[PDB]
Amino acid sequence: GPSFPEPKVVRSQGGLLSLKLSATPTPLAIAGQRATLLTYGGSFPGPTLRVRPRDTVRLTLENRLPEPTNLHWHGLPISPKVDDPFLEIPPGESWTYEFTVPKELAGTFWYHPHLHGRVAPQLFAGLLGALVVESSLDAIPELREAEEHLLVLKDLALQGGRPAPHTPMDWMNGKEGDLVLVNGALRPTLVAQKATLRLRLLNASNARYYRLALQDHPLYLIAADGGFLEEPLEVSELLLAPGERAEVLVRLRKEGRFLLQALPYDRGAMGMMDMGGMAHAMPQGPSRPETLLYLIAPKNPKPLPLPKALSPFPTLPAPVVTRRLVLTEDMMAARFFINGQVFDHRRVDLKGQAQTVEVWEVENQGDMDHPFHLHVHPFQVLSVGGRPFPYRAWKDVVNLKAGEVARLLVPLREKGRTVFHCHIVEHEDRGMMGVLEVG
Amino acid sequence: GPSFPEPKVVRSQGGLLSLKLSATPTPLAIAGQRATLLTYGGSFPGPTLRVRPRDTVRLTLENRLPEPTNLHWHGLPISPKVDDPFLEIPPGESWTYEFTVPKELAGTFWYHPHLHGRVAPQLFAGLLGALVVESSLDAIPELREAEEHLLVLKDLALQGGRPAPHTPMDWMNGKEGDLVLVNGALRPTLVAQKATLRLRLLNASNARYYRLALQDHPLYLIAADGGFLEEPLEVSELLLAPGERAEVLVRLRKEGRFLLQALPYDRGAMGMMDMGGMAHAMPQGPSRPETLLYLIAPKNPKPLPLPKALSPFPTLPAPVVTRRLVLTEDMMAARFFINGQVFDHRRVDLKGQAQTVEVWEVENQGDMDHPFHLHVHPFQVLSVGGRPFPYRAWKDVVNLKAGEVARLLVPLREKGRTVFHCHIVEHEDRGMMGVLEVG
Ligand SMILES: [Cu+2]
Ligand SMILES: [Cu+2]
Ligand SMILES: [Cu+2]
Ligand SMILES: [Cu+2]
Ligand SMILES: [Cu+2]
Ligand SMILES: [Cu+2]
Ligand code: NA
Ligand code: NA
Repeated sequence: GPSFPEPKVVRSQGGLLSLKLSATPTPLAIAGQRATLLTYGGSFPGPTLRVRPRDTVRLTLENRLPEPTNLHWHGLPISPKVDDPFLEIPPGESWTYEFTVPKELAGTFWYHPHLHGRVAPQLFAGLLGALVVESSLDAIPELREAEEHLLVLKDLALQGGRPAPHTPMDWMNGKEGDLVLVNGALRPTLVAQKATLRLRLLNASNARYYRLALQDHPLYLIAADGGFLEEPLEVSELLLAPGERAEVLVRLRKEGRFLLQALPYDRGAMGMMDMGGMAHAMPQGPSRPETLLYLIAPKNPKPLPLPKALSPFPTLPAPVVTRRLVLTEDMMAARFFINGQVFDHRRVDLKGQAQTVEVWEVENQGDMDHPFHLHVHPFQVLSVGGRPFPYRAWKDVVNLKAGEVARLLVPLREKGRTVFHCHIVEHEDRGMMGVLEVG
Repeated sequence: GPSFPEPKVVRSQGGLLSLKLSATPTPLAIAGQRATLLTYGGSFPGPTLRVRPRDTVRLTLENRLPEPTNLHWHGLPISPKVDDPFLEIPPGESWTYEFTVPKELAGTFWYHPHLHGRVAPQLFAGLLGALVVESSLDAIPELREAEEHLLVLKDLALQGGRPAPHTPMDWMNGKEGDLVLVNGALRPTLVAQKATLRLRLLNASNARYYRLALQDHPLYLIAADGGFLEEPLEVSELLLAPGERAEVLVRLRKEGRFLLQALPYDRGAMGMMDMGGMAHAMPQGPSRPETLLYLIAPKNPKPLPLPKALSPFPTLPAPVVTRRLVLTEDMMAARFFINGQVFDHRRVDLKGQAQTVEVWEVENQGDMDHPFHLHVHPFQVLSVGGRPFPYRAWKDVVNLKAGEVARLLVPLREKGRTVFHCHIVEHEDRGMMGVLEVG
């Protein structure tokens, strides 16, 4: 096929995307080896759903797993009665998700399981796929003429032809795998045909971070998790935490082969050592560098000019409340807390008013990085670690290094009960999740 | 008492040192705490025996321990029928060691248990003491006028008022303790009354190395394990491996306080870590620096001149055989080998001829330092690691770093069966010992 593997795309037809997926154990060829993964739609990653604003999505999920499951429409500002984090689909049963794509929306989103206590093994085993909301902005020449690709970054570890099981240390750190894949392929080659590439990036890993850098090139950030920036932002590298998305333009500068790498990054994962007294926890330190793909530039590349503007960011009403949410850890117990409590699905932690704006101050008092995710209500990151954010865009995951405070501007949209949690999904499964009720 | 603690001295009287020692569990005050140690003569260290050449030593060892024991007269070139490594003294029984001190002998020696499989816990618990052979060379003015002190370097760890037990890792590495003591005292102060000090140094530790350095001063080496050098040798530091002895002159250069330190040294001890895959062995790295004692110099110190000569080293006959003895390790089993075999007291490994000279090439093919010790027959170290030795003196322990070959000139003296072994005594207990028969 193409030298660059990408998930099959399913497009809405006449304003309707109607599709039956099955979550199923699936024999696959993966990275040169045969393995049985848990997949949506028979593939790893699952199919990319491509829709436009105001489309109707009608997705029937058939559960062919031996355990219950559900879907989280990660990043979509839809009703928590559709994107229902408490729903359980029993083995053999089906459930239809039906919603309308919001009118003021664009970007790369994704879908994956969200059944508390079972997310990490199900996501690690292969249950994920992308959703793209196309925009009228995609027609401006500087983007229309770019070569577009989706990059699903997800790692894996195999044992006996199946996803490796979680160890106790995996529940503490979040599980990372040795197979560092792009769209399920090991170090694919992207042979560019145009000098400007538009790359949609998705970190669908349980816990691995991707400190992205393209050899000899900057990246031009044009979209964050849930929407466009106001104008492109030049960066030398781009850290993508679990659950985050971005879209970048790449302007190929000369002929040649350029590595896209995940550079060394220390997220605070911990090991154990015994040096006499002991045993006690010790930092794992930075990740080893990984090559994600090989990028081959065309002959005599002449990249397009960058767009001068993208989409203006909405002016938000003045906020009506400030919240403080402190993250802490008990690493040796693999227990994780928000304001000193673990998740309880019966307990409402925050009560807010629809169509008001809130300021959320999320403080990481742990030693690990924690990527904080809020369902249903995209937010504007004002600052992290006391540094102002260099752009305005909708996000739904924000990474906090040890000790850092993020200040978020959170407009409350749809009414109902939803959740916020760490998107190191092992930590969510082990308690680092709370309940927000909007009325 | 004196600001500088030293073991009580027992001197020969009229050419006879006749003494009854008991090896006994003993309540002591040690480093500010009460503890029960295993001691000779009720003290830790045991009493220093001080003799002259041709003295008769008659030492009755009474075993009041709950397990068998014996004595090794470490470094003395006497008969292996007296210095008997295979003898067992049962609990409650006594044995008299009787020997004549050789005529051509001088230096610092020591005594400790040597019952195979039980040495490490008995030595660690406190069973050791020094023996000094006085020399007519001690009357030359440059030594007679020096202030003489014995420094027994031995570390300890206490648990519940008793020596800490050996762990599996202790059997692999050799046990080191957190209490780093001199003559059983924690960081004593030596208030010098003379500007020249003569320090007898003994490493009586199971496994700890002492990379000795005196702040702002060199050391003048005048004797190795088993005798004087030919002339003093200036050194900036002096590594003392387990079982080694040295004598140094210190020439105090000005008033003040000077630390005698055990500087960081990496002997190849190993720990265990678990960082995801794992678990696997990892180097412990260098030891942490320790202060051994505080040295206070007198006012306006005017040190004596160094002696120009000490004792000429004997011219040895040409050697008649070359031996090769390869040291290897199985760290995870805590098994240690010489030429691929573990100790067997029934098996003779080398057979040599009395009054001939042999060349022994001892090769460390392990990753840890191993201090190689030969009973009964002191040797001349020719080279280690391919570097010629910078002095001629009798030694009976030679340290080998990983990969190093030591070339030794070994005159065979007394007839009989004796042993050679690593003086990390845990390694001896775990097999790194062989049998030499001299006829
Ligand atoms: Cu998600
Ligand atoms: Cu969630
Ligand atoms: Cu977390
Ligand atoms: Cu010894
Ligand atoms: Cu021995
Ligand atoms: Cu050894
Ligand atoms: Na299927
Ligand atoms: Na006693």
